[PDB]
Amino acid sequence: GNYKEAKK
Amino acid sequence: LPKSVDWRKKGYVTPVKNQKQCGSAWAFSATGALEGQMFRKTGKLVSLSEQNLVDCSRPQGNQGCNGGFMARAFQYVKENGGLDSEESYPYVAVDEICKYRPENSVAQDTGFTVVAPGKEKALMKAVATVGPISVAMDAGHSSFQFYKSGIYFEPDCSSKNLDHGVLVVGYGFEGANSQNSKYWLVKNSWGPEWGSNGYVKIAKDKNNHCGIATAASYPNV
Ligand SMILES: [Cl-]
Repeated sequence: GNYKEAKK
Repeated sequence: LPKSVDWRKKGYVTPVKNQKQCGSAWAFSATGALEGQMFRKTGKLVSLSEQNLVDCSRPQGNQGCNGGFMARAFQYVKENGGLDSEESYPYVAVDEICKYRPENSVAQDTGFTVVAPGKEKALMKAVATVGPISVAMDAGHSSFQFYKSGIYFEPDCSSKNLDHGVLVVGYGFEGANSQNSKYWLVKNSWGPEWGSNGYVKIAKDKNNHCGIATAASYPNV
């Protein structure tokens, strides 16, 4: 789970 | 599970691509996983369109060249009914008008499966039984930018604050002993000139290094 940052 | 896995050797992986100056790594990670699952289903390796995902998946919560998430991309392909080929919908590294064409679709998915968060053994079971797996990682370091060879290990890596999507295409180990000097085989989207022909070996079973098993998933085809 990782919505802290978008995966640019 | 096998001591090592390398899906590139079985025809599941397209040549390395380059996102250039666009924050679309999430789109390349998603197309890489869908390319592997479509090949597992049909025996045909077809390069898929990242630009279709950049231009069309804002409703699902992606932001094109400003970032996005692989699970939101697999959601778009499910809701949309298809995804165009790379050849038919070329990559230009800028946000453009959605030009999805159903007649050019070469892939579909019914949703996706998530790997248990933070579990490197669950990720190892998915890589071994399914094919390449989308994963997020902490790539925010000059050690990664200038990585060239060997097992990558960065003390300053985070397992929870991740900024880049990549594709785990296998795992392996150095030497005779399969239980030490382990690594994840990771395909990047910075071109074949970056890293080791566009790939990087990330330390494996070293406490989820750089977050590789924190937010892993794959499409259901
Ligand atoms: Cl995701």
